[PDB]
Amino acid sequence: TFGTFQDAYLSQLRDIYHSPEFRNAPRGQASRERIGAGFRLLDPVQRHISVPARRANVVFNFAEALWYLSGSDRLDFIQYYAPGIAAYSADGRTLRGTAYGPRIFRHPAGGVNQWENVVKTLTDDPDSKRAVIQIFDPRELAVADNIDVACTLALQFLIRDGLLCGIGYMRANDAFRGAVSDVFSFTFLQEFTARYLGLGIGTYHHVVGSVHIYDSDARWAERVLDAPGFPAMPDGDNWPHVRRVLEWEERLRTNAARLSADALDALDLPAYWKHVVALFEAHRQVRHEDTPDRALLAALPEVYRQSLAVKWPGHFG
Amino acid sequence: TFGTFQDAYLSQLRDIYHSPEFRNAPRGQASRERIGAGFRLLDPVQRHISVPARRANVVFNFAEALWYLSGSDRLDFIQYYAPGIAAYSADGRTLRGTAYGPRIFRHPAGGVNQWENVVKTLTDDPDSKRAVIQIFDPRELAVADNIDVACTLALQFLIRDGLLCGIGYMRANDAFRGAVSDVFSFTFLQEFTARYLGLGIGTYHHVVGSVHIYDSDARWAERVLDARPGFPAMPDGDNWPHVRRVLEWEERLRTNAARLSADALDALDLPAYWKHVVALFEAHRQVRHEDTPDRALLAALPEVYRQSLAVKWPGHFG
Ligand SMILES: Nc1ccn([C@H]2C[C@H](O)[C@@H](COP(=O)(O)O)O2)c(=O)n1
Ligand SMILES: Nc1ccn([C@H]2C[C@H](O)[C@@H](COP(=O)(O)O)O2)c(=O)n1
Repeated sequence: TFGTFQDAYLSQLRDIYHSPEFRNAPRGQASRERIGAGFRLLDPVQRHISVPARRANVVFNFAEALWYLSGSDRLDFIQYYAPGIAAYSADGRTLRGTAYGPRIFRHPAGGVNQWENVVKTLTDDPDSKRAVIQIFDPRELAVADNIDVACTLALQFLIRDGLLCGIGYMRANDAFRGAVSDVFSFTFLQEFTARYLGLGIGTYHHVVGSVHIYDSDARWAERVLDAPGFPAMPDGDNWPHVRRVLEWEERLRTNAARLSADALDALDLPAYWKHVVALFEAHRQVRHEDTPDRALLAALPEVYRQSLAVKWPGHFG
Repeated sequence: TFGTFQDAYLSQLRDIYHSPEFRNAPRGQASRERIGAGFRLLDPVQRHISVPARRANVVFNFAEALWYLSGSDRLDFIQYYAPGIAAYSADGRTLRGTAYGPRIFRHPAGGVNQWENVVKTLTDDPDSKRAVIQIFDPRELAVADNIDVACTLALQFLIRDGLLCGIGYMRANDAFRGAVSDVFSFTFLQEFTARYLGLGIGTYHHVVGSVHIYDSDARWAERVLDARPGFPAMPDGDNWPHVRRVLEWEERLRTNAARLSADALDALDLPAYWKHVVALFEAHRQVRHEDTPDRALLAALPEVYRQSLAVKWPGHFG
């Protein structure tokens, strides 16, 4: 049990690095590995890694979480924030097991919007043990040479003593890279759903079949091992805000618009979501080679400024 | 970490009974509960509960595991061994979330035989992290007033250092009743799959979202807490031919379309391990169809099974 994700993350990284249960090479990928490993977080809103050597990218973090909320499988959205993700796209335009959005809101087993059913299940029966969003699908194993099979099995939500608890079940998790964004996204969905339900935040449990560090990540992982609060999302239904943020996300990503510090403050959005749009504008400055905006940076929560300053030190450091 | 399931079971039962995190009533069923709980078994073949006060039913245990291997959703098969299971059948003929058989071998998502795909996945890539049997289905929460929603999410198998390890992921588990037969069946499937693959047995990991004791079981649960012969190993190799023959006898004995004396059972053309399983079904047929109990049958069984039968049906085998 850990207070914040960062303590859990580093503890697990050290466990696998120094006392791996196995060294093997699934699909030819040499790894250190522990089996059946997990942790409990007391404060899931504190979901970020702030160790500078890790260079956690808070823009990618929100982009991935919002890509899920959009229900999209499209590669162009997410590859803008992480170009290497295209290696898991077989068709050059969509992702499969990596795209949790359609698994959540239109799962290929029946076209089901599972988030809606979870919300209704917990409204009719607050004590329910059934409020599960399934991610994995039985047909992913049916064809050989699938380059992108979902590694998350399911996400569960439970209301306990007025608080929404979350549990993520995964068959496998890259403990150095994937875990950072997976825990971010799952606790983001937990918090988003809690706000929608009008509840506080309970614990988050992460449970993983194979948790591993790729040998190709060892040097960076060693660097990380040798080495301010995350803001709370506003109460209530955040779907209207998410829709407006996604409109700005696409306009900024394609460089079809840009937002000054004053334009960002004038957005018709809660402050929390204004900061997310500001992160997309900062990212647009990087990607499309526009002037880094000192005023934008100064108005962000300190957690976000630090992430930006360490990730792109030439722009925001 | 525990050596055998019985140690894990009693430890967990004590945890939930004396130190529950929550007390609540999902779907109106008052319960003691802990969230996010599990254990590891170093020797999953030792999968049985022998505490006499528990009255663990080894006939049901094998029946449920073999019901799964048969791929069946039929209620008549399984309610014969556990009459109360009929409470979860909406149509009086089939089970839904309780019937893991069809989930394993012809899952509602595409009719996929996932056991074959897992075996093929692990044959092409022994180190695979993808060898998962999905149980739960997204449409189950869309059924209004669904009385039988799968509580197992998935089962995973991994070949690690020549041993087949298994992991059961559940969203919820009844720690008094369901855990006994779920861990039995899952470790049974693990061993069965390990024999087929020519591997030894590794650890079994059980991970559960809501682990709970229903208030209506509290009295029985403390009797168990207030209170060995070893479980036999399944034979090496592909056990599907034996399973097919055992399922033929299971159906004839359950419908009283056949019966076998102790000497007839000993002479069956089956490995000893499976002959004992057929003998358990013949003994159960003697109970449920009111035939003469065969004490000679009882004497030839492994002691673990003898104890189970003697405690469960003392008038017949006690
Ligand atoms: N959201 C994601 C997507 C992928 N992975 C990592 C863990 C998997 O082990 C690996 C995919 O390889 P495989 O399918 O062989 O497990 O990617 C992860 O940790 N989180
Ligand atoms: N193979 C099974 C089937 C059912 N259950 C128990 C756990 C569930 O919590 C409960 C079903 O109720 P619910 O759907 O509300 O969780 O039955 C179990 O432990 N193992």
